Amino acid sequence: RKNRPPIAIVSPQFQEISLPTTSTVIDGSQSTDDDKIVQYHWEELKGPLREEKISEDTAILKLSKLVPGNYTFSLTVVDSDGATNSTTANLTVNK
Amino acid sequence: RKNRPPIAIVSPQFQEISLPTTSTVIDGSQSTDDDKIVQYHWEELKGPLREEKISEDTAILKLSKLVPGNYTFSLTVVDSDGATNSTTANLTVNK
Amino acid sequence: DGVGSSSGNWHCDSQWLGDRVITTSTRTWALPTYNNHLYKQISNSTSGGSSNDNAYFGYSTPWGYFDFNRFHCHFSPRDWQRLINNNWGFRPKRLNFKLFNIQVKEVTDNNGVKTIANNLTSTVQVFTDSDYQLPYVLGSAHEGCLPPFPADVFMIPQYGYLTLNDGSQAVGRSSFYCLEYFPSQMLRTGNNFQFSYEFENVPFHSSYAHSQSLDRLMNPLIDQYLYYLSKTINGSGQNQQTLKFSVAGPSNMAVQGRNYIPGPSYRQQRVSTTVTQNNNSEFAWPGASSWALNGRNSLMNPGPAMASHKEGEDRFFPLSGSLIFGKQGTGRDNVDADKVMITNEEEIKTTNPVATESYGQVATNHQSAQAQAQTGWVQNQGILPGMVWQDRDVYLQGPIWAKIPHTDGNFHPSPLMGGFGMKHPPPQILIKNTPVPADPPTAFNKDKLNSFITQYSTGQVSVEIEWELQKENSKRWNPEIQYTSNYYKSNNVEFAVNTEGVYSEPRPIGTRYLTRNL
Amino acid sequence: LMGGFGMKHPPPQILIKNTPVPADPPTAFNKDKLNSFITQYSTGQVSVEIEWELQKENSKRWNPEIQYTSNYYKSNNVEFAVNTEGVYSEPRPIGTRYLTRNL
Amino acid sequence: LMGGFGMKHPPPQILIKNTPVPADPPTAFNKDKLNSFITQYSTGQVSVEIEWELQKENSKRWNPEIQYTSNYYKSNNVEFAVNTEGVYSEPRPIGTRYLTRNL
Amino acid sequence: DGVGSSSGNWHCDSQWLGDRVITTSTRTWALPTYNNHLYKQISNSTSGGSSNDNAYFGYSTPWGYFDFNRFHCHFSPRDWQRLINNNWGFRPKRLNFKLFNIQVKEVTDNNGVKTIANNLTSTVQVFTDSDYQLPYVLGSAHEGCLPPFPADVFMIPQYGYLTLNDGSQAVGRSSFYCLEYFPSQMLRTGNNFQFSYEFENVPFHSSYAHSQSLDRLMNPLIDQYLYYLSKTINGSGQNQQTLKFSVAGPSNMAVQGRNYIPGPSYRQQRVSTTVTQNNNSEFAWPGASSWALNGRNSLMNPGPAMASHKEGEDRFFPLSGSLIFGKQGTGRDNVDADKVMITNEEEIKTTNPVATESYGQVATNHQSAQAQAQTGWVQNQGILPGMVWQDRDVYLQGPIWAKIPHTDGNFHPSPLMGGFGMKHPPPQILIKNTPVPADPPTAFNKDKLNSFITQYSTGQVSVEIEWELQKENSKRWNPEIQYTSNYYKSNNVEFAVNTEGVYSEPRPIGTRYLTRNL
Repeated sequence: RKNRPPIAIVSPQFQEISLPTTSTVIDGSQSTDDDKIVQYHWEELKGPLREEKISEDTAILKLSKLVPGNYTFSLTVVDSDGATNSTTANLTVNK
Repeated sequence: RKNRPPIAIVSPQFQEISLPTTSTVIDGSQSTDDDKIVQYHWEELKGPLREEKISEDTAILKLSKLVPGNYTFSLTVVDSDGATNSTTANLTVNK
Repeated sequence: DGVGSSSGNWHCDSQWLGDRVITTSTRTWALPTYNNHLYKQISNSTSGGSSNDNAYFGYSTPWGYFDFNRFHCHFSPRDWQRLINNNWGFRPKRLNFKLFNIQVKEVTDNNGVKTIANNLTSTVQVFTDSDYQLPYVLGSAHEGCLPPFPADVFMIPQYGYLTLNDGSQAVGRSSFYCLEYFPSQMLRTGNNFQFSYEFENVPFHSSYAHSQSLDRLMNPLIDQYLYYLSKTINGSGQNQQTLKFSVAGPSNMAVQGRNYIPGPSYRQQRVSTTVTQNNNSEFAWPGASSWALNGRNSLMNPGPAMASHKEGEDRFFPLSGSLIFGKQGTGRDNVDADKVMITNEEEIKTTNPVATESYGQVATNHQSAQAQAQTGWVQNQGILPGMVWQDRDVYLQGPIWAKIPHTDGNFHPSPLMGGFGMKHPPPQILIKNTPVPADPPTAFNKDKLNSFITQYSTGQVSVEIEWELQKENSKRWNPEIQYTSNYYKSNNVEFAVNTEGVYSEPRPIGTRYLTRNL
Repeated sequence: LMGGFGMKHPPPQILIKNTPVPADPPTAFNKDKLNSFITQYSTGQVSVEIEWELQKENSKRWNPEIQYTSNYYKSNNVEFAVNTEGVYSEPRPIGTRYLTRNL
Repeated sequence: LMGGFGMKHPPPQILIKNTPVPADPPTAFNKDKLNSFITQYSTGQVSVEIEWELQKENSKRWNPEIQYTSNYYKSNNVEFAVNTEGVYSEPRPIGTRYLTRNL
Repeated sequence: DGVGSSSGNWHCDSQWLGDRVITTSTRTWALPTYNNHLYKQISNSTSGGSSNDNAYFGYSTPWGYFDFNRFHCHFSPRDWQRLINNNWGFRPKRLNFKLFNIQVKEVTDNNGVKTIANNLTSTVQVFTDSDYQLPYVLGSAHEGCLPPFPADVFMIPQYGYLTLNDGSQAVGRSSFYCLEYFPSQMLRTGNNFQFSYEFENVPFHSSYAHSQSLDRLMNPLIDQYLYYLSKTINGSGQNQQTLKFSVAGPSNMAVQGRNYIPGPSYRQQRVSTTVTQNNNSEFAWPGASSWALNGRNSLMNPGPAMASHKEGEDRFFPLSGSLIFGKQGTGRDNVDADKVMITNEEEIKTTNPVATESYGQVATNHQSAQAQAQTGWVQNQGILPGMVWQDRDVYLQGPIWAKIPHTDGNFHPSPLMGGFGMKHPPPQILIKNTPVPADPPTAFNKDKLNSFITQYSTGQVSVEIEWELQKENSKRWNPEIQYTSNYYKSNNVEFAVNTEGVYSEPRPIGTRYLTRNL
């Protein structure tokens, strides 16, 4: 009933890491909602061609086997009543 | 669940009456069903043109202001699950 | 206490004392195995399909029951004559039910010829529902009572009960009662069951007629000191209107003031035993007086105690307002009018309205110079202050008591079929042959055993009710009407067996013979 | 007819009134009744304690009866409890006829 | 782990056996154990009565609790009762955890 | 008993006896009017919106409460020094709570300037939840306790409670508790409230350190009579495999057999107070040890009692496995590491595993001629037989007790935050200013009165707990470590007020100072 749309809060807006440590994390479990979030959706936009894409549904994003490049991920949260809110997260990996 | 269709039982199959006593009765409340009848429907077929038609929904049919002629009524019963059964009832009124 | 020693003697006497009668009664019963030891739900869906009025839902238990709720289970015809010719009333005080000489038989039809053997180690379990935690099917005027005649054996009825339904389907609050959830009593061939019961404080049955009408309760020689509006116009002209009051007295007994009025009415249809005086149409159900409950109609049958007919017209009986009994050897489907016994309730015409006539007139408008005095008919009349009525008669074949339904209220809870209405009537005595499995498999099987030994039970049953009596003390001079066996030669003695040994009750005997003025 | 217990002698009417306090009578006598009172009100606590007898159930019914339950399904407000404004609401009329007793 | 009360000394195992009845021993002695028995079975009644202690509820909870009710809606068969064939069926597993108790 | 006679004196002593200490403590409180006398449901929806982990649903009552569930509400720093330097343990025996010198004030801001008057006829109602029928919000390590310093006044916290939820919404079994449905005690300015409470039989707090490690529990001179597999290959060749067992003794103390093993572990993340030694990423929440309950994660904080760090590395603390207190005048949002007090739990490194290290190794395959002996790490280890651990320390600022949740079972119910776990802890003392309506309309209005007199209450509160003590009797020769106030000139005396009169506790004082060998 007259629910406010959720808010997606990615803790690391600009994630920075080098090539040796590819396994990084982007936290989206801090995203708030007036009731509760039924689905966290992670999708990449600027991700360079690699072994695999990302479409994980975990609230906290675990990354692996990164290659050098610039990554851009958008977190989509879903209210219990269907309202959505998508915010973007950036990750730059060095040579 | 696998309900048997109802059975419409009109007590007077051939109702006979003269012109002085027009108010007659056709009993359809004896119609049986495996569960219960949700609607008794009375409709006339051979009824000569008169002041009014009949489409009553009472189980027991009350008639009035008859005119001489031959009447034919069909009683439609409805099972709780939608099954129907229509049987006819006859009434001849004398001069 | 053993197999070869009887567990009770045959007492069937009836001893009349100074102010009470103690009618003992013993019978032999035969209890079959019902439902094959199963509980089954029963509905109009099971029975092939019934109308909305006859829709029902219930369960049929494997239990029999004992029902001595008819007056001939205790009173011989001569005892009934003694009771009704000499007393102004009676009521039961206490009963003593005994169940003895039990003997369970085992029948084997293995070869095509049945061989009823004796099962000494098998039991029958009987319990009495003395807290009234079960549906009370007694007082429904059912069959299976102890027979009227002591000599014949009777088969114990099956115990089933109805509950709430929406059609054939069970609503959520429709109870299911397991009768194995009651502490029973397991009786072998050497055991016996007995219990005692103290009847309620029910009023005496009005075992008398009234020798005085309700409207003729007055001195026919003195006139009242009250006036009544005799005339409203003093002539035949146009503008001749007056109010002429005349004293109401013996000359005009109809209009004079009265303190009490006849009992409540609920009109029935007047059907005549001379079929040429009835209508040519089928008015049996359509012309009947019914009452609706949760949508589905149900016949009155018999409804409030009203006089059956006016004086002089014995043929007319209310369409459903009288108890109809069956003669000996009468079928149960569309028997002729000469094979049933329709009980007249005319002894109460002094206080009660005629069942086939309206209660009276009532004014239905304000008359003025322009509107005539318009008055209507009162087909049904509920209770009013000052109403006096009299309850329905009890008959030798009729019910004795009934259970007043547990409700937040009731009015005058005497059963409409006659008898004594009790909050706590004699408890239901429920008996069942304990199942005996035939042969369990040598390997375990979780399923409930379905192969039982086919066996039945038989024995004696003794009920003894002590009835209080209300002796007559009247200063009436001339002889009263009394029940007599007519002295005229006949092929068979009435209320006795014929050449085939079948005992027949030839008429319904009421109780209202002695007269008591209002 | 509205439900309840009809009594010839029901609980007595408890009648309470703030006793009038005149403001200022004139310094010269005036036969008229005093019409200028001090405007004042009263407050306090009130405690009523009724002892109800009960009629316990003893039925041999096998299957469960219908009973009044608070439905377990998520809702904005707990029923029969205050909402975010602190206003207490009774969300339905609760009868008494739930247990079944045969006639 | 299946639920219930774990006891060092639970109710003892009640073990029952039909005592063997030989059919016909030979008229001449035979050392071997008798193998021809009368085929027979046994039947009777059995009564067990357990007395359970109870822990009554005393909670200051305001709103109604969740309670086990038989749903009031028309159905072919009363649940927890026999059907037209007389076979008794338990239609669901009923737990015990209905009343609420805070930690 | 009147307005002008005090209802209780100020007792704030602390008398040390032969085997117990009776720490009395009195404070002045100020109880405002909460919620404007209203009960309101509170949720993350009300609070603007929270994540799935922080979702909640509950009610905020207009009731205050008294919470003396911190150790400095009773013990002065000198009393704490006496307790911990001299005793091997302590436990509370009984308390005596008194609430006196009540005085309800009425404030009027009609002209823009507030005028706090005195309302003598208005009451405050206080009750103690001694049957534990309410949610127990004490033991949650909340604020609003009696202040550490006797001189300052404190404001009584609001009493709210959480219940079950599916997001912000109430599931059907989420209870609502009206605290007016409890028999309270209505106190005017001349009344007082007091109650006594007897603590449970809780074990003594291990107010000592261990002067002996768990793995060094043995004679360092004699060797065991047990053998251990020393060598598995007798050389460096290819097919050289043997089983050479050598006796385990003082030479190799690591491998010799032991009867008991360190307590359970649940690993934390090792974060260093030297921020240049941490990772450059935000590992605060993602790298934390949580436990999931009905889907939503919640931080361990602090979890099982484990040693904080190995010997020699004081900087490292577990990410959430230690109690962190705030210094005086410290904000509540992202304060620097030098404004908080992180409590070390290294006194229990003798028995407990290090919070930031794995419990140990475990073999994770069957080695054969083809597969090497592969072994894994045990990050978290539940209870095993023979495990010995030691509970978390209680601190001067830390909690005293907690209520063991009513469940079908628990293991070692000592609170993970330190203290004494009781099934029946000191009851919640709930106090509320009774509403006083301002002016009802002269005409009846069915609505509940919403205009109240704005008023607050104040008074004194006295709690006196009697603690049992466990005296030291050790044959240790050299002096023990004891808590001393360092003798070196400083601007302010520690544990005392500064020039502004604000009392500051400069460090968290534990209890484990005296040593007791295993």
